[PDB]
Amino acid sequence: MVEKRVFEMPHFTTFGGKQIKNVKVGWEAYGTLNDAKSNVILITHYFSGSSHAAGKYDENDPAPGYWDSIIGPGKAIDTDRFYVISVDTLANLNAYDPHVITTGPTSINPDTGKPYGLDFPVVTIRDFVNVQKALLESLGISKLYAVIGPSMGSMQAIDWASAYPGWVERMISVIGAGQSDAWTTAALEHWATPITLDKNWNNGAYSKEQAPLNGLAASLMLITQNALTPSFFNQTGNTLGYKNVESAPLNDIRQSHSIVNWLRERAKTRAKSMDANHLLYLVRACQLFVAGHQGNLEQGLASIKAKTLFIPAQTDLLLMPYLSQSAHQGLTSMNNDSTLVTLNGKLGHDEGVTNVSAQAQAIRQFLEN
Amino acid sequence: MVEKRVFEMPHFTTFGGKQIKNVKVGWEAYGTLNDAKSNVILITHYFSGSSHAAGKYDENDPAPGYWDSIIGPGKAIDTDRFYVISVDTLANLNAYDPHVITTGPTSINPDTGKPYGLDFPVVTIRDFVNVQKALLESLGISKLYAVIGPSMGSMQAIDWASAYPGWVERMISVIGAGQSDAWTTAALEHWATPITLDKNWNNGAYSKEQAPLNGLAASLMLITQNALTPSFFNQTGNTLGYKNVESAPLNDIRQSHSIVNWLRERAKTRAKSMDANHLLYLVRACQLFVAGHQGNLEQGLASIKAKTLFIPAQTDLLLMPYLSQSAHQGLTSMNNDSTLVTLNGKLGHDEGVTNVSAQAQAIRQFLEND
Repeated sequence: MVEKRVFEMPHFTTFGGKQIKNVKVGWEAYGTLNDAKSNVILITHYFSGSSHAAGKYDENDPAPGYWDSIIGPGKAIDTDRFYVISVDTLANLNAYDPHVITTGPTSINPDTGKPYGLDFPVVTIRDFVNVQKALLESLGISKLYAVIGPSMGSMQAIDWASAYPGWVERMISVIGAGQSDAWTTAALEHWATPITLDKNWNNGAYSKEQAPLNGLAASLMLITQNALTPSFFNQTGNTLGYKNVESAPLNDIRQSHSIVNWLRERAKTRAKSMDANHLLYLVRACQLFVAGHQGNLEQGLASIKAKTLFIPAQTDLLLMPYLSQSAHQGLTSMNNDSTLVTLNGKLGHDEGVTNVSAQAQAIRQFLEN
Repeated sequence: MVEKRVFEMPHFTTFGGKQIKNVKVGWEAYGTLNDAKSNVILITHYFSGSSHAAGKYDENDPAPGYWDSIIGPGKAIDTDRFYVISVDTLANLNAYDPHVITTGPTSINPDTGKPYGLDFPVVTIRDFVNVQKALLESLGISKLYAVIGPSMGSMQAIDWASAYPGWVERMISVIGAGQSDAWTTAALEHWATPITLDKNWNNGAYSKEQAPLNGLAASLMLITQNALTPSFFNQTGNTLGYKNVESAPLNDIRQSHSIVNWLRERAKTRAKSMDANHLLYLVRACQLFVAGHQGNLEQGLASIKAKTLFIPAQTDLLLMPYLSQSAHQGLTSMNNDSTLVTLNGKLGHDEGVTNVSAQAQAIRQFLEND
């Protein structure tokens, strides 16, 4: 059973040059730290994720952590050999989940007694990395056997390897990217605009009881679809009995197709404990991302000393495979020890979260020695 | 030049079983109708398009019609031989454009003296087809040498071939589809939601100078990107000097990246003469679309007699090539004379609107086969 832990810092300076007071983030760990503290693997989480990479907090949890299939005794990320640790990001999307601890727009400003809202400082991938670094230092750790993560987690992983080259021995990027290129930065903006259009957003100053729930659900509808595939939607439609000439949307401009109703309800269910401002801040962190946060991707790649493994999903429509190919080729041309293998299932981006065990052997082989 | 024309129907029955009075749509044509009226090619337009497929209304128009590269004397669709005609759809997105004539939510209901708004009946691809059919009948035309269109225009073209099989000798579908599958219907819904979130939308009842402008702009940002590619956005970013760690969005949550400022400005420029409700109605027409408007695609393909040509774009992220492959394979399995060729350019969906001449010869030889 996993114990959720909390890490606190009285003062923190962001990459943008601003102060955050009384940082608190959640974390958890699996396995045993060895005497040299040389067996640490840091898992960095995806956009809508948390530190809960494996295991259960309680027996009656319906599901274990999202990467339970590859984290455990004898698994590809072997907790019999490694101390596997993971940390909630700042501005964590799941701001109202009782198992998540974060700091961000929903945090109470002492000088006002209300949430910071959009008074909270802009956060970056680097800020998540630096909070993780401070936690590791508080545990006496000064090196990582590996850093591993999917999607926004792959961004944290490769930034670790570039920003702190002597800290990171191995870097695994899953359904990932070396930067948010202009395409990706524009693509993520569409996740933000529905929240900004919701009449309850009030420029970020909303109360929890009058939240922009419709805009947040609209954002999650787009996120949910972007991270999947036509095959998934069409098979879902088959189960629903979807067809084009459905009587309700033909007769009423305000009624929707079966597949749209399904997606709206799925998004509303996903969004139950999420916060809209936190979504906006995570969008902005991703838009500012390049490995190493120097002038361009080439500079960031040139700093990486870790050997690297990239695992794009062939059918990913969100962080498309070319982003992984770009980083892998850049590293290969710099004589970095870099490998790329592919997830080939039909869940698109979500292959890297729900079906990462399809490349468990590539991960296991990469972590051997 | 080109003269914009208007077609009026006093009474019109929709596919959904409702009445529209005083239907007016714009149209135009190029070339000469022969004595047998046997040389008619109908062009059906894409989601944000109009009847203006070729030529200029005024010499000082900054650009000709969107398919001018393939419609004209000696071009792939040869107006020395064919009479090439095109019709504005109902609920045309470009509701305030000085040349477009349409009927939709912005129109004045003669019964109330006031705009329909969301009182306008739901429209379908079939309704666009039936307005075109009525215009053609008013001109004494009773058969189409071909019907040709990109994207939403491909939907009109293949519905023509399915619903009125004897009317259609040839059907060209560009960057197209035989149905809006579950994926596509969900994808199009995201074009609608920003409008309905904007408080100014007022459940459809907004006035022209109090429109949901920022919701419409957000919709057009998503439409613009969905129809392009990473290559296009990244090349655009390079021209803008896009950088990852731009100082403005790092320092201020309310500032944006260069590429976002560019997209927002592009969207607002596109939307200047558009209407938000019309966008909602066109989304719904596309979501209701299957060729023939029967219960599935196979039933619609079964009635097609016309020979068919499909021209997907390899890099299309909006109507992906598998939609064209699905319709084409369904037709060849029924022993329809069907051909598929592919646009290979890097502009995605927009290949079919702005670069269709890359497959000009395939179109020409499909049409010129005596």
